[PDB]
Amino acid sequence: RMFKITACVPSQTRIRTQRELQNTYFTKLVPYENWFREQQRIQKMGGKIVKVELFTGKPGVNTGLA
Amino acid sequence: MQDAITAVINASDVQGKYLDTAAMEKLKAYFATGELRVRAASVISANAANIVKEAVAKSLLYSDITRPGGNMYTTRRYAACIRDLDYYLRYATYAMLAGDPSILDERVLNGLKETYNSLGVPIAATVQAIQAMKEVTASLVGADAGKEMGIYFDYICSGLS
Amino acid sequence: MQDAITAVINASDVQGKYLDTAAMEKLKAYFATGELRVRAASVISANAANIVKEAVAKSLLYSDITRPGGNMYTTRRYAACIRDLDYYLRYATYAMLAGDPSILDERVLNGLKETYNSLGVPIAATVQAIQAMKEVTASLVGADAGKEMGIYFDYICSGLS
Amino acid sequence: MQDAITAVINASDVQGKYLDTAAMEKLKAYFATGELRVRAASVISANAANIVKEAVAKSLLYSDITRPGGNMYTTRRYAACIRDLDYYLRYATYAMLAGDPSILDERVLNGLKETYNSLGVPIAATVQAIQAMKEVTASLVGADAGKEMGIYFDYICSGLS
Amino acid sequence: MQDAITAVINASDVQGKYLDTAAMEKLKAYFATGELRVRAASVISANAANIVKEAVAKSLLYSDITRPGGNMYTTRRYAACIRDLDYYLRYATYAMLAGDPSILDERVLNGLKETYNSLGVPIAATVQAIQAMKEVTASLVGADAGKEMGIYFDYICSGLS
Amino acid sequence: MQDAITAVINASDVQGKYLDTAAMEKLKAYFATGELRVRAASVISANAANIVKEAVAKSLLYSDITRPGGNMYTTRRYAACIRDLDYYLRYATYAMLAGDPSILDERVLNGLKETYNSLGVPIAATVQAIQAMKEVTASLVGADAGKEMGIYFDYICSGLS
Amino acid sequence: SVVTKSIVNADAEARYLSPGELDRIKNFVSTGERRLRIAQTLTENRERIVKQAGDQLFQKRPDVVSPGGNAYGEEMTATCLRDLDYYLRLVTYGIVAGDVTPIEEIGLVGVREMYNSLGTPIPAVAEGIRAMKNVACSLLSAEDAAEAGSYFDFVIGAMQ
Amino acid sequence: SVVTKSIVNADAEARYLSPGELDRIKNFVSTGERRLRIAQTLTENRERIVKQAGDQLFQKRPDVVSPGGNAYGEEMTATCLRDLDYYLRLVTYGIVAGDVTPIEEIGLVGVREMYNSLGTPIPAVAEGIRAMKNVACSLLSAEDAAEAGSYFDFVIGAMQ
Amino acid sequence: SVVTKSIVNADAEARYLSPGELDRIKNFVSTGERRLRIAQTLTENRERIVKQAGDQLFQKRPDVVSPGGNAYGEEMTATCLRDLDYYLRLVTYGIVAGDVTPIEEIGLVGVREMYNSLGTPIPAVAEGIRAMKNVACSLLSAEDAAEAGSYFDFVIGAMQ
Amino acid sequence: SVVTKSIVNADAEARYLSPGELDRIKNFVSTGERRLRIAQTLTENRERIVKQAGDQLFQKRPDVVSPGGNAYGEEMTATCLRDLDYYLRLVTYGIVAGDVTPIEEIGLVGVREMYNSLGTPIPAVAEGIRAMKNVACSLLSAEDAAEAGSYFDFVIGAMQ
Amino acid sequence: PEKEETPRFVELGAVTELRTEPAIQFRANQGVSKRREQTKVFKLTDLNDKQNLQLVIQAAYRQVFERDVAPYIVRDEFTALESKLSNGEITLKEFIEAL
Ligand SMILES: *[C@H](C)[C@H]1/C(=C/c2[nH]c(/C=C3N=C(/C=C4\NC(=O)C(CC)=C4C)C(C)=C\3CCC(=O)O)c(CCC(=O)O)c2C)NC(=O)[C@@H]1C
Ligand SMILES: *[C@H](C)[C@H]1/C(=C/c2[nH]c(/C=C3N=C(/C=C4\NC(=O)C(CC)=C4C)C(C)=C\3CCC(=O)O)c(CCC(=O)O)c2C)NC(=O)[C@@H]1C
Ligand SMILES: *[C@H](C)[C@H]1/C(=C/c2[nH]c(/C=C3N=C(/C=C4\NC(=O)C(CC)=C4C)C(C)=C\3CCC(=O)O)c(CCC(=O)O)c2C)NC(=O)[C@@H]1C
Ligand SMILES: *[C@H](C)[C@H]1/C(=C/c2[nH]c(/C=C3N=C(/C=C4\NC(=O)C(CC)=C4C)C(C)=C\3CCC(=O)O)c(CCC(=O)O)c2C)NC(=O)[C@@H]1C
Ligand SMILES: *[C@H](C)[C@H]1/C(=C/c2[nH]c(/C=C3N=C(/C=C4\NC(=O)C(CC)=C4C)C(C)=C\3CCC(=O)O)c(CCC(=O)O)c2C)NC(=O)[C@@H]1C
Ligand SMILES: *[C@H](C)[C@H]1/C(=C/c2[nH]c(/C=C3N=C(/C=C4\NC(=O)C(CC)=C4C)C(C)=C\3CCC(=O)O)c(CCC(=O)O)c2C)NC(=O)[C@@H]1C
Ligand SMILES: *[C@H](C)[C@H]1/C(=C/c2[nH]c(/C=C3N=C(/C=C4\NC(=O)C(CC)=C4C)C(C)=C\3CCC(=O)O)c(CCC(=O)O)c2C)NC(=O)[C@@H]1C
Ligand SMILES: *[C@H](C)[C@H]1/C(=C/c2[nH]c(/C=C3N=C(/C=C4\NC(=O)C(CC)=C4C)C(C)=C\3CCC(=O)O)c(CCC(=O)O)c2C)NC(=O)[C@@H]1C
Ligand SMILES: *[C@H](C)[C@H]1/C(=C/c2[nH]c(/C=C3N=C(/C=C4\NC(=O)C(CC)=C4C)C(C)=C\3CCC(=O)O)c(CCC(=O)O)c2C)NC(=O)[C@@H]1C
Repeated sequence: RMFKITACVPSQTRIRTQRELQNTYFTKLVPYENWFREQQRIQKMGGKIVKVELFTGKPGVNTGLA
Repeated sequence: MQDAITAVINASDVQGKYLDTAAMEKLKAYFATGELRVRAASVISANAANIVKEAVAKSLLYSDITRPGGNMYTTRRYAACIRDLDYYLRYATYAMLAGDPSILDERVLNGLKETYNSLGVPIAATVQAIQAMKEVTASLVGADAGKEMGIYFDYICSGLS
Repeated sequence: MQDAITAVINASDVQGKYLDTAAMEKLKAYFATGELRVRAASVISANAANIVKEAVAKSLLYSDITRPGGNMYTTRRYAACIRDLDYYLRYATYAMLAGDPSILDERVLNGLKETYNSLGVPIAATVQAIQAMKEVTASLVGADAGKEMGIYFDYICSGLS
Repeated sequence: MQDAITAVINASDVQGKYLDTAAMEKLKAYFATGELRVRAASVISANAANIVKEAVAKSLLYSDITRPGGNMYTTRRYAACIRDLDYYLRYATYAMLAGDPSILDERVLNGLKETYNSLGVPIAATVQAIQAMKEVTASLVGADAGKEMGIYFDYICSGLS
Repeated sequence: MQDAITAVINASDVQGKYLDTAAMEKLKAYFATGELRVRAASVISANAANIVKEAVAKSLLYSDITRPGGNMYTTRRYAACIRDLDYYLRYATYAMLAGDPSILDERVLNGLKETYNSLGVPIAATVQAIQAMKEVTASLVGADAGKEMGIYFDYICSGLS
Repeated sequence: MQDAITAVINASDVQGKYLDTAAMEKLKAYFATGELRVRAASVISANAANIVKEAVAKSLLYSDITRPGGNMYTTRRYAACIRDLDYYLRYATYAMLAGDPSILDERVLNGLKETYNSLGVPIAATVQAIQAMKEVTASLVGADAGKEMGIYFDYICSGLS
Repeated sequence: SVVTKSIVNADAEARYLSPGELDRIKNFVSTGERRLRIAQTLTENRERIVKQAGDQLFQKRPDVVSPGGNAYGEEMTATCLRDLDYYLRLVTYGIVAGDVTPIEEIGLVGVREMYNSLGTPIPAVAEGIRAMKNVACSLLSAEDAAEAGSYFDFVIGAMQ
Repeated sequence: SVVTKSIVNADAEARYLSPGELDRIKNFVSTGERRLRIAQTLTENRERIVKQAGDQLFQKRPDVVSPGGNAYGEEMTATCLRDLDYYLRLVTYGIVAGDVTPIEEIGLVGVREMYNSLGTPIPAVAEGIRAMKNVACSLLSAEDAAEAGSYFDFVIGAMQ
Repeated sequence: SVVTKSIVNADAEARYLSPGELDRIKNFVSTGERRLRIAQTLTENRERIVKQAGDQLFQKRPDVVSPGGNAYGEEMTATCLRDLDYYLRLVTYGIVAGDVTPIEEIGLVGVREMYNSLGTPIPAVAEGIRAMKNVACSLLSAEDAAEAGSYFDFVIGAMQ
Repeated sequence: SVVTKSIVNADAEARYLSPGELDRIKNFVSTGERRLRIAQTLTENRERIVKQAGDQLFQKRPDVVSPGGNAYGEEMTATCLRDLDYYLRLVTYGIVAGDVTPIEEIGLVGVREMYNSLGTPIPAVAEGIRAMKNVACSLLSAEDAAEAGSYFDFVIGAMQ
Repeated sequence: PEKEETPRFVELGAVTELRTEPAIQFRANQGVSKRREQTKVFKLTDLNDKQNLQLVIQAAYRQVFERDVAPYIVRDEFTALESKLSNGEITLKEFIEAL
């Protein structure tokens, strides 16, 4: 059940001379198992979670999950 | 990334034709101006710190933006602002050397509007600042080179706007 | 990792007895000495850079080790050597605060022998350097605290050798 | 990894001396032979697969090794064998380009004998195969460059032994 | 144990060929150099005690190593240290006479590392001492023979380190 | 091997100092307790077999260990067990006579845990047995001497752990 | 050097040297004689460059040789000049190597950490190397001077 | 010491200390206070013994402090006296230990090899220790002096 | 704040606060009155602390206020004094917070980049803050001045 | 000392020490252990304090070490640093004694006459002692540093 | 005559041991492995630059599987298309994990 997510990762830890746009703003497909762990990590990093969609799977399915 | 030679040969490739004499002429013209492009790049590479400093002082400093609550306030915010100006100038010199705007269009401009709007960074102030950079860098490189650079600076301004 | 208190309770735990009066006496002694430990740590933390500087100057400088081909020659290796000395001093004061050398054996001296042999670092020169650190830090913290920093520094020396 | 120039300057650095006249000699000799090295590298880059093909045919095919029970038998092991030959040829061209065998020792021959013994690969058969490669690559690059390739193919053979 | 002659014939034996003209050239070179080797051995054998005395005085004396608790303190350990130095010089001249370092690796440096680590001998101090021996013995035997004694002394240093 | 006097003079020798007043204190204390040590040694020399006999009966007999499949079963292993107890008691009396535990560490507890693990001997059961010996030997020698025997029996127990 | 950098970059991607890299090393090979000439001039005039550049540095930073300064006294000033000598030696290595890798590894990784442990001022070391660059350029022709001056420029930039 | 020698000899034969050895250690224990007193006197007068015994040694061996001698000059003569000081320290260790084992191990195994490497004359070292024995005996009572003089005698005998 | 750090650690291990971490915030809660008192005297004397420290800084290294210095002229000197006031109130925030997290966030990350873009010497900034620390210590009691001094020390180290 | 101060005041009035006088003596003898520790840190670090304070004095007052100054050359700079060592020694005496009378008797009565006869600039000497005070405060703990700082302060005041 | 002495700075930084080949071979290669600076690091900086994307995909194979996987796979069993010009495995943090 891959979740399509859109998120930001502003970082005050350092000022980066190399490219940072790629990591800063991104959309990724995160599987259902990973999403809670990733949600907690990005929320801890303090980035704003702009958007979430259920790219694969169905909103509710008792069995037959991906 | 694309350049003048890459653009010419890419157009010929889409045509499915070998290099025409007109295409060779376009390549010759880029070669003719490549000499001036190189020395302009050397000049602003050495003076890049001065250029950013002068532009920041001209428009960004002694303003409510760098005063508390103006989003440029805080040392981290100031460092990020001058870092972005360094990015813009370095990508501008890359585009000027190449003779093509592809690097700006793909590596820089896409997504920059979304990140700036999300963070609250003032795009109008950034456009004003890189405009000031354009004036300073034109003075240092010279008039002909400034024409070559200014188009890429304006390209970045339009992307931000 | 262990403390004096943690070691005492762990020994009693191995025997399976609640803390005996002898165990309580050990714990009470550590509590009585805790303030002295805190003072000494406050001192050397402030002077950590000075301790490393003096030790390096007294034993490691103006010798072949820090002249071409000496393992401290090259700025990268000089930075690494002084970094290792601050490592030793920082862990030594951790062990002094804890009142137990388990920190040193668990962290500092696990394969440190092997790393230095691989790297080509002279074990003897490191031992001389931390001996100089011991002299400086003992003078700073005083005699009673110095003989406590001294045992931990010598424990590190023995592990290296 | 090193090359001829890096080795010369590193040796001079170890002895804490500016580049000697003898060191300048070695540098000049490398520069004199350098263009020949570059041309040879281009040749065997183009014919890398062909060199491996010929050498495999000339010593490793229609033999007890490639027949069942001879290690090279099985499609897996055949692919591994030809891949190892490509490794040897590619690292030989690296060594020839650099003018130093340090690459071979640091990235190829360290632990290679130990792994081959554990795997059951015949060290003698691999040595024979790369000597066949040496003959083929010498023919392609020419006599002068073939000598240079040989002093590194033989280095790999000796390491395997 | 090996010699220059023994090494040459053993290499040819491994290949399975009678002595080639290149092998003969190596052998002839060793024969040409044999007289110089014999002279140098005659020199340092006479001055062996003096070489050890000077090296000990230059690097090992009037330091903590030879004062209470220093590993050279105690007459038993002082005798052992000078005995090890004569060991090193004697085997170094054996290797110089042979023209091969196989003597040093087979005899001198088989587990010498491990013994010194067990005993508590400072490897670095031994390396300094035999470096001083190298300086003295090079001066005695002359430049050309000294650079031959030098490589064998440095081989011993590398084994220790 | 060391004793109290040898340890004191060795420590003073390491620090390169004539015997301190504190060192003289330790020497006096050993001499004051020495005659008590001698008398205790005579007592348990006479009753060595009896002490082992009682301790074996009081913890190692009529138990799962001496029943089949419990390691102490088999006449060989029973003889080995009682012999080990005699070893422990004899070395404990050596340590008590010397006034130093160095004998125990140097000749008994070095590798003893490793051997017991390989053999399958229960380290816990041996520790229980020697604690039983400690009780019996304390009763025979007396309270004062029994304390002295205990600080070495416990040392053996800790080494076994 | 350029050759070793190209080999490293190609080994990571497991690619035989592409023609784009092969021409680069060919260019460096061709200009090798000029590079060796520049380095030979610098090593010939090693002692003059160090001596007079050090005098310029002390003139611009009298605090450095004044009492209480890092390089105060006969031996201390000689160690300061020895560091300048080391950097000149690294510069000659870099010139013949054709890239800044030898300079970087031997003497610019952690240069600030080393000098702060010593108590030495990094900007004053930078000015000393600037004086060396001026003297070395005076001993080279215009093309030769500007080719070597970039290695000096890298050193001072890292010092800052 | 006597205790450690007895334990070693008994451990080799795997025998608990026989009464013949136990009485020996009991005797040594009983006379321990006198032994400590002798050593305390020697360490008190460490500096006087070394100084004047060294003066006697140099008087009997002027060649030793003459130019070209081993102990020629201020620092060299001080190292010679330092060796005498070391042997006095070993003698006090031996006195309290009750046997010559500490003296033997610390400073008489290979003494000839060490001194011949140094170039020092062993008989002259022996005469220096003889002078120390005379001075120490003067600082002890007759019974105390003869008990310690045997340790000095062992040292000089090994020196010869 | 230490409260913030404790929550972060427990959140990382997905645990409710352990009793020790809860005790930490309890101790900081009781310490709050003392910390507020120290910050209160700093803000009461903010003008005096800034002024004489600034004059001391300009006296220390007059090149800053000399022609060619970054703060040459009354307007430039005024803005630098404004920066000194900024950093002092940063330290007040750190003192009440109990940790240096607010100080770092507001005015440390990228310190070199900001002031070198401005052209201002960071060592001179260090001396200015040192002067502020000395004046602040005079206005604080010796026991209290240890707590504020630690935040000042962190700031000057970060300036470098 | 404080015992002498009490006894002198008692002797003048021909009275046994009053209970208040005896109270002061009891406080001083109870605090003696910490006093000796503070003095011991200064004595143990006697080289660091003098060396670093000498550098600070020479920085702040370069004229004394410049050619034509009083402390020109290592020969005379050695004497200046020796005097700084003298005053550190007097301060350690004062810390142990509990009074400034040791300092004042040994080295503060007539400093103006002595240094004005030697030609030395007394204000510069005062700067040196102030530098020693700062360095000693770095070495010492804050509570102890305050106590030792008082004696340093007496010295600088006397030479102003 | 001119004295022609050496300057002190020459002596201070001169190694006087006459080092030879074994010593130079060792003293030049002392320290951490040179592969700390003789390596390359790959980044998916731009999904659009396909040349780099192929290099980074192959590099992930080299790190994760320790060798190029052309031997030891029947067919290529990795769809890198989600990582390339797509957001499905844009995170290399996901492509490495998927492998
Ligand atoms: C001060 C002791 C030294 C010094 C400084 C100096 N600074 C400036 C200009 C600016 N300083 C800042 C600083 C901050 N912005 C922040 O958000 C924070 C954290 C809250 C800080 C510390 C900024 C933003 C500026 C730019 C001007 C503005 O505020 O808009 C100057 C003026 C430089 C000029 O020529 O324009 C100076 C001189 N100068 C010294 O000599 C001291 C050693
Ligand atoms: C200066 C002219 C203005 C300003 C800038 C400001 N920018 C940021 C943060 C970011 N800027 C970027 C932009 C780029 N990243 C790049 O890699 C490139 C080159 C291709 C560009 C142009 C990004 C990605 C960020 C966010 C991530 C990061 O921190 O780098 C900030 C920080 C915002 C924050 O608080 O987190 C600021 C302040 N601010 C101004 O006032 C000027 C008008
Ligand atoms: C001179 C321009 C400035 C200066 C410097 C100064 N340096 C030192 C001492 C050392 N310098 C080094 C430097 C290096 N080690 C290296 O491996 C390399 C790369 C090849 C370099 C550049 C080292 C190791 C030392 C330590 C001493 C030693 O070498 O044994 C000093 C002496 C410091 C002291 O008091 O001991 C000085 C003074 N001083 C100046 O004033 C100039 C601005
Ligand atoms: C300084 C007294 C001596 C010296 C040291 C030196 N060390 C290294 C490299 C390493 N040292 C360590 C050791 C530690 N790791 C730890 O975590 C701790 C504390 C628990 C220690 C003591 C390690 C891991 C390394 C390698 C990793 C690294 O890069 O640091 C070097 C070499 C550095 C290099 O090659 O780039 C040196 C030179 N050298 C001396 O001359 C002194 C006698
Ligand atoms: C066959 C239908 C087609 C074909 C094949 C062809 N193959 C070879 C040579 C070899 N083939 C193998 C194959 C295997 N080795 C294995 O271990 C396994 C799995 C058990 C297989 C399938 C090998 C090893 C060789 C090399 C020769 C040898 O065995 O030593 C050839 C000869 C090639 C040459 O010129 O040397 C040919 C022709 N050819 C066709 O036309 C068919 C379409
Ligand atoms: C071909 C001439 C001979 C042969 C080879 C064979 N090799 C292997 C397996 C391995 N070979 C290597 C060697 C290298 N790894 C490297 O990275 C490099 C360059 C730096 C080399 C030279 C390694 C590591 C392996 C094992 C891992 C792997 O499979 O790649 C095999 C496979 C053995 C097996 O069964 O697992 C074979 C068959 N075989 C022959 O018959 C020729 C004589
Ligand atoms: C004095 C009576 C005679 C004499 C001696 C002399 N000795 C030395 C130097 C050394 N002596 C020792 C001795 C010892 N080392 C030990 O471990 C012990 C046992 C505890 C002893 C006795 C050593 C090690 C040295 C070497 C220097 C050092 O200690 O670092 C000298 C100096 C020799 C020189 O020129 O360097 C001398 C002169 N000389 C006499 O004339 C007396 C007859
Ligand atoms: C028997 C005819 C005579 C006798 C014996 C007696 N034995 C014991 C105690 C023990 N006997 C053993 C014997 C063995 N253990 C073995 O592993 C083997 C070989 C397989 C043998 C033969 C053991 C271990 C014990 C100890 C007790 C135990 O098993 O735990 C006793 C008891 C002694 C006591 O007082 O505790 C006796 C009496 N007694 C006689 O009168 C016969 C002449
Ligand atoms: C008795 C309390 C326990 C027990 C013992 C047991 N031990 C062994 C075998 C060995 N024990 C030793 C130990 C020592 N060797 C020494 O020299 C010394 C003194 C310096 C000691 C303490 C050794 C070396 C052995 C192995 C060699 C040997 O057989 O002597 C055994 C035999 C194990 C076997 O089957 O081979 C046993 C049974 N067993 C118990 O049940 C008690 C808890």
